[PDB]
Amino acid sequence: ASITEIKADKTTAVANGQDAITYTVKVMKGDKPVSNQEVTFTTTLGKLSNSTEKTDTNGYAKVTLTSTTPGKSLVSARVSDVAVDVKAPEVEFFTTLTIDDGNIEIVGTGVKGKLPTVWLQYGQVNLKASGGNGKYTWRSANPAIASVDASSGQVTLKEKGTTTISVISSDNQTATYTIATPNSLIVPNMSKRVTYNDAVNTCKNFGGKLPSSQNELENVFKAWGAANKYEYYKSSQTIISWVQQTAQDAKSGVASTYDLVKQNPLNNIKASESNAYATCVK
Repeated sequence: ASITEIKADKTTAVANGQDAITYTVKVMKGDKPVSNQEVTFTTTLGKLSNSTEKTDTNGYAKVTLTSTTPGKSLVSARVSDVAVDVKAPEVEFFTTLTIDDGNIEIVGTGVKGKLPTVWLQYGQVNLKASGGNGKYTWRSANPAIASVDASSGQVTLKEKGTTTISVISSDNQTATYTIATPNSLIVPNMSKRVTYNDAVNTCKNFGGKLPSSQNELENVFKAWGAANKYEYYKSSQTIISWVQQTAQDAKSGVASTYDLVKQNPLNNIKASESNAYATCVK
């Protein structure tokens, strides 16, 4: 005789044409349920499992809704032989939450691509998510390896290892990106310039080695750009760093350097003086 209940098990769903919202109506005649009553449903958006359904011996009728496009959806039901629709609670479908992992942005240069496999320690990249209701919250499974700003999606690489960065949207979805273990980690020691020999020892104590050449650090700049574009090194106007001596450099007491801020590869720098910073490669 009349629909006295019209519920939806959830008010949000993914527009993948599979995530379904189930609507349940109850037909009653006073304190008595109406069994085998035909109910017809209609929607303003999406696909209904069936346009018509018959109630149970308990007066209940059920149907599901899915959608391939995002947007608000309004389902209505009516007692078959009567032309008076009853509106159900409004629901919303949202695009699949995704992390644009092929366009990870290098914060210092704006270059977009895959995550570099050579990491300037504390280098930063921006991860972009899309889909869901647009309200994102980020997290890292292991902040020791890499941390992420919960609101911006900006990641800071810290130590060699593999972890995952996840983003969740408030419509209740989750997307994740896995950070692969890097081949090398670059660690500039900015507290003081040191002699070449002191740089050698510092790298050894850090369990690493001096850059093998200007080429090794040039590739670092190639991937990250000027180091002082990153929060951690913003106070440095120069990160001139020692590179391993060639046989000839050793013989003459000099070494070459490469500057992670200014590039500027130099040679014939007196090694016994504190002419550069110790940058370790781990």
